[PDB]
Amino acid sequence: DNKITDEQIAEWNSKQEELRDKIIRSDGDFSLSKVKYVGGFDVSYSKINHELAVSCMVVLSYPEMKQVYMNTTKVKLSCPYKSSYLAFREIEPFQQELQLLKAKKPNLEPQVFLLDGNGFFHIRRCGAASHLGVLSNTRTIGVAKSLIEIPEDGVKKTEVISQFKRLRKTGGNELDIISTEKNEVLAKAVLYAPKVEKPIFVSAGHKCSLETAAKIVKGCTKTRIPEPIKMANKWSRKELKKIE
Amino acid sequence: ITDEQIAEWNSKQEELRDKIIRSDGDFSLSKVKYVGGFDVSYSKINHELAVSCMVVLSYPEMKQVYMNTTKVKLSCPYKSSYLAFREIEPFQQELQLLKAKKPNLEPQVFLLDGNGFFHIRRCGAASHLGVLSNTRTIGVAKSLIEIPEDGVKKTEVISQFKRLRKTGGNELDIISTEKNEVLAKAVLYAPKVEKPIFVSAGHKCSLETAAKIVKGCTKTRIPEPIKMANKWSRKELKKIE
Ligand SMILES: [K+]
Ligand SMILES: [K+]
Ligand SMILES: [K+]
Repeated sequence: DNKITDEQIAEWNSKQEELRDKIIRSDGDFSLSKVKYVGGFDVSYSKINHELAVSCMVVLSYPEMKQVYMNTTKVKLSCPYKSSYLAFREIEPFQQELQLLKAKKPNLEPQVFLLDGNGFFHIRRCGAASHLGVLSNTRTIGVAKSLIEIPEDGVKKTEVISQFKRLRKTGGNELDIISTEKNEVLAKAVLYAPKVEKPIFVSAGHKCSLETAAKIVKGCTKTRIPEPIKMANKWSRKELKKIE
Repeated sequence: ITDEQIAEWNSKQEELRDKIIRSDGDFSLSKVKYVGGFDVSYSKINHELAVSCMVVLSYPEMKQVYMNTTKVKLSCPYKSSYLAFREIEPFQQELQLLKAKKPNLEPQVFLLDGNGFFHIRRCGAASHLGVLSNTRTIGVAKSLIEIPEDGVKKTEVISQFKRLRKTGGNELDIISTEKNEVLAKAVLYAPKVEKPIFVSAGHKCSLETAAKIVKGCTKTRIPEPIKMANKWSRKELKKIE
């Protein structure tokens, strides 16, 4: 696992700095009405055998949320998880799954992928959802289940959570997460599923505005974890446990 | 499951119930050096396909010293009050294997999932397996069985236990109102837990010593041997789908 070095962190920072201006956070000619399928992608990994991992890509119909495509792949991960560097951990499995989907079911290719974690909501504005979106020329949305703290942007977990609870007291369900250093919205803390109090954090990935991203995440919501994410995570994990 | 099979099972339980020993004899808490666990994981995709697991942990340190899993073919479905006939054969198999491989690790008592004396015919799976194998067993159930014929109702017991908790207690006697006898003990031994588990005497051990041993096996809500047996059985089952 000896991939993370000071020099590797420097290289990763550099690549992120050159990519960040390529991330598009607007819809262009894309709209919610064009979404017929939504994709998911995830990676499960073994703690017993560190090399052993399984990627999974799914496609669900929109808005019915019915799974129409699934594939898992035994993969060897190139670097461990390090916050702010998830992209370098899952870019290759993603590209491989995507290429397989395009060769197998090109007409099921989704108009947008939901990816675990952040997109624009990132210290260098280049989270994994955005990174994978730009490197594959695919529309992506970032959906994170926990909040990343960014001191350099004035984003603190306790403050965001307390602001969101104060919002809930008024009946709201969406809260803009803001960088005080750049005076911009990074993400949206949202609560769409019933019987849920813990928000999830949606950020624009690539080729999609934050607003359209949130609408798509709402349309994908049955429970707290949107369906494409739920399915990719489930099948990747199950296959990993089978071969572990 | 047919009427005749139910009749045969009732008859076997009626014949076994009087062989159950609910006293310690020459056994005491100070003799427990190892505690056994055992469980079976089923697949809902494939009904015959199952995996048994037997574990042995040191006492009171709760350190796992033995584990084994076995692919099993189930003989009958689950039907409440008849759990024993579903797992008697896998248990015996694991037990014999343990005795053959590590005879010096044979435990003085097994914790078994479900009830012992706390049963319509006073012969739950823990007692049944204990007597048919001449081993000391304790019944540990994670949910409450209702026995209307003994006056045991879930809402009443749960409400009684919550009223007890509001006073700081952690043990509630479960009694038959028709036979005027103690059936089980609703207990709370783990910290940060409010949901009781239900301990009944299995075989060759009193209910009071049983509860003492269950307390000794408690780190979290599910006592360690049960937790471990379920853990390994489930993992191995997931390996074979
Ligand atoms: K495959
Ligand atoms: K976490
Ligand atoms: K965390």
